[PDB]
Amino acid sequence: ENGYTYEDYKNTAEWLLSHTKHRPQVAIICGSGLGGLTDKLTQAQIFDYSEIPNFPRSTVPGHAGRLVFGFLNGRACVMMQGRFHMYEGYPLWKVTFPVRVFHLLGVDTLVVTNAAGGLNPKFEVGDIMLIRDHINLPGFSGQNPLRGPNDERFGDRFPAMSDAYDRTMRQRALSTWKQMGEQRELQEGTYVMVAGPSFETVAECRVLQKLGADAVGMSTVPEVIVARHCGLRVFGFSLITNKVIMDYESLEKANHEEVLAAGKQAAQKLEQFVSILMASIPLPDKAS
Amino acid sequence: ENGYTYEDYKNTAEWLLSHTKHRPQVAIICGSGLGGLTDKLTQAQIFDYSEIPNFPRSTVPGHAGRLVFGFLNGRACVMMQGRFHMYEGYPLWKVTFPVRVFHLLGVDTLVVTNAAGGLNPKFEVGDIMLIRDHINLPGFSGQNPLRGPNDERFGDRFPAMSDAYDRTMRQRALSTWKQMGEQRELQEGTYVMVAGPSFETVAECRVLQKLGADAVGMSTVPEVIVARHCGLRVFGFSLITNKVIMDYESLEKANHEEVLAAGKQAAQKLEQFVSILMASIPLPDKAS
Amino acid sequence: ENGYTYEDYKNTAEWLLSHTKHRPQVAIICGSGLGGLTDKLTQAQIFDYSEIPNFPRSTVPGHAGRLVFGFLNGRACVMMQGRFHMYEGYPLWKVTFPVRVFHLLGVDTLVVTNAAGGLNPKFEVGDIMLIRDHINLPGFSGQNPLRGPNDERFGDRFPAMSDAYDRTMRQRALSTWKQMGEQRELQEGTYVMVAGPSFETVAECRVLQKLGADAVGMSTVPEVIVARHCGLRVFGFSLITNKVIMDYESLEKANHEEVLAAGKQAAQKLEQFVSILMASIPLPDKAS
Ligand SMILES: O=c1[nH]c(S)nc2ccccc12
Ligand SMILES: O=c1[nH]c(S)nc2ccccc12
Ligand SMILES: O=c1[nH]c(S)nc2ccccc12
Repeated sequence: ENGYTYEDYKNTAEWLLSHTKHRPQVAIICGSGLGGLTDKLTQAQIFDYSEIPNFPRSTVPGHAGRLVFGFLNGRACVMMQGRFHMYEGYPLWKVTFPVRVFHLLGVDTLVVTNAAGGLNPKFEVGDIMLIRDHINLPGFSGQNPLRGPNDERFGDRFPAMSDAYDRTMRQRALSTWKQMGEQRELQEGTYVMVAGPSFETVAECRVLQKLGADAVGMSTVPEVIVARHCGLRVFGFSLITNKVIMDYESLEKANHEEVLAAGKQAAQKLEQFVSILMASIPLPDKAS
Repeated sequence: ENGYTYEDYKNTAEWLLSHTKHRPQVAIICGSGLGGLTDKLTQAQIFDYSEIPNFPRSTVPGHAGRLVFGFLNGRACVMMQGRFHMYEGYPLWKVTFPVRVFHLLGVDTLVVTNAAGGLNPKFEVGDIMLIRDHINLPGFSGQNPLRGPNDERFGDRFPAMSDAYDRTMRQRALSTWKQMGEQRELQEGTYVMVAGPSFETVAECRVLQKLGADAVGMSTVPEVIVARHCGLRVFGFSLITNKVIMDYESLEKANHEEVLAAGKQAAQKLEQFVSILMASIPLPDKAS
Repeated sequence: ENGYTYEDYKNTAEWLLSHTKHRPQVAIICGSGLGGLTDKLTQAQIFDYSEIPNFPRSTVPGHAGRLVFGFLNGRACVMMQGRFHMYEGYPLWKVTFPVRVFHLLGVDTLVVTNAAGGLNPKFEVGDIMLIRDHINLPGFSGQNPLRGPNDERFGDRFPAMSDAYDRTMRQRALSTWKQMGEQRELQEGTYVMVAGPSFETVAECRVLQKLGADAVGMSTVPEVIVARHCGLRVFGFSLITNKVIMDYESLEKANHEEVLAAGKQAAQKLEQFVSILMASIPLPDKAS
């Protein structure tokens, strides 16, 4: 919703339609250190958010800040390099905003990736984690990317989220992760979106655990509301870039932008995984 | 508080005093599918929120959006058909706003009803649930209908809420529910206000349970702050319109606007119950 | 962040530098009933927030609302009598605002005190509680005193908070509390910041307990983000002004502004403790 009207969104989609060859079927929104995946694109047309009629511009490089329309491995993708976070200041209905254009672009599946701090002890930096559910810690509070009036043009007043994350694709994903036989396990997990940008304290971590969450992070669960709200099929992963300290002790263990190949090998691990998974995305037309 | 001054509230009360025969003693605010209760009114004078000097207008029918002043079964009621939710966009101090007029109207008791998703497993669609306590999930965050400066004219800076929901009336209520010997049990329960409008995911439901809540819903706990803050006697019920899925499995069970007589029989069940309860509301004057 | 630019902060620091003899090393921000500690100051220069270029002014006495620059027991202090709360209406980046001036003033340690409702049953009104960690219940939601863009001039985009509260000083503190051999124990504890001003209901209290918190209160955990974000050394205490009712029963037990010497003896207890602790604050220069 707010700040944007439906025309804004059309205008934005329209400009993008009438400015690119591409009709993307799949949107991907990359988390930090996963932008690299925009390389896998072919016949990339890049846009600076900038140029796009309503798109939030980022907050300064920025140049981690682009929309690249692509072919990833089958599918007509549009990818977002440099997602918006509420910790940066927009509100949700600027985070969730590409998502609503993506739809209008005719996108029907959204994949989201992100980096999260693993809370689940069975979890190791480098791990990918396939999002099964989420906890919307800002949602509970007001902060849900649908707050204000509802545009029946996009969705229902009270979309369900019990099924945000596709059984089918989590199925397919989990298959695939084995089909290529791997490294460690493809984890699966509730991701807690915590806003807002200090990292947690121990007591806080402890809470997110007892609350039940496996990966804590800070994007997703707004793209996902606006996505499921729209009807997109959603799935995604968190790269565990950190084992979240659960526990009292000294100068210790964190974070994402400071591991060797446990940033950039894991990043590519997820990136290829994602690229492969394109193959499981149901082609659109009904299409068998 | 915000956006409204005390004069606004007087002006609104004043206009309503000087525009209606009625001096209501009791305000009732109905939840979805309980507006029907405004039928039980007699010598109904209806107002569109619309006409009333400051009242938030709703967000579009709207025509589920009225203030009907009534006699319910003893008492001089003013009832609200179409409560405001923060998921729609106002802030609390527009939800909580009728409540502060109601006081100024000389109302001294507020009854609130709503539809909530039952979290407590011992709970069944159709169930009424008498609110014993609440958890103010947006309150913890900022979002409390008293945030900003306090008008000692209405209440204290730091009202207590441990006693939001009258022992007396929960007593009386619970009596009465037996006095007419019933169907199922009159349940009792913490209602968690969760903002913000997608329904929860499973993980989320799980959290509200371990958090201790029985009914999850999305109004009340702002009317109740502003009410107790004002001194009104508050009590209320949730119609369980849903057994909240606690648990992983397929295309399943939800929601309120889609049960047969487990919408409209339960609605009337609560509505009569409410009408009867008028009888337990202490008449005002000290009055024995 | 928001609403303020970096110049504002300099201007404010600059005006205060160029308007006072003092260069404070330590900032102290007092909680209710601990303002008295500004008496221990010597060569007090008082400022009304008022006079200070950007400082939020309070919301009305107000006259519990001053910045007194002092010498407490060694150290060059600047103290804040009448902290801002978000329940009053500013946003965090007006609570957290003195803190950022304090830095710019060259302050490098911040001590925060407050009154909290004890949740931990092993806890008794009068108790001081040394803050070991916090739970940032509004932080999880959006409400973190760093939300919006980050000024690398003050800190990192993603400051850690696992170490908000100094091991060293909690060490020193805990030493000292024994060194003067005492009354009861110096407690230690997670403080939950809950926003937002009604007191909790029982169900709510129950939640903050299972969430793990010992003292619930309503300031600190924003000064602390902006402080650690800045690099200040932070530590502090909560005066337990209340044993938070955990439990269902009648007209019972609360609150802070209504105990005899379990307001004002405890206040002085904490105040001296604080004054003594000045002695443990590492002098600044590297300084051995
Ligand atoms: O290690 C982390 N803790 C938290 S709260 N959020 C994160 C987001 C991305 C990477 C790591 C983290
Ligand atoms: O079934 C429900 N889940 C949630 S979160 N809120 C509700 C509000 C009204 C009716 C049902 C529900
Ligand atoms: O007794 C209290 N409960 C809560 S929620 N907050 C407080 C803050 C200061 C003093 C007491 C309290």
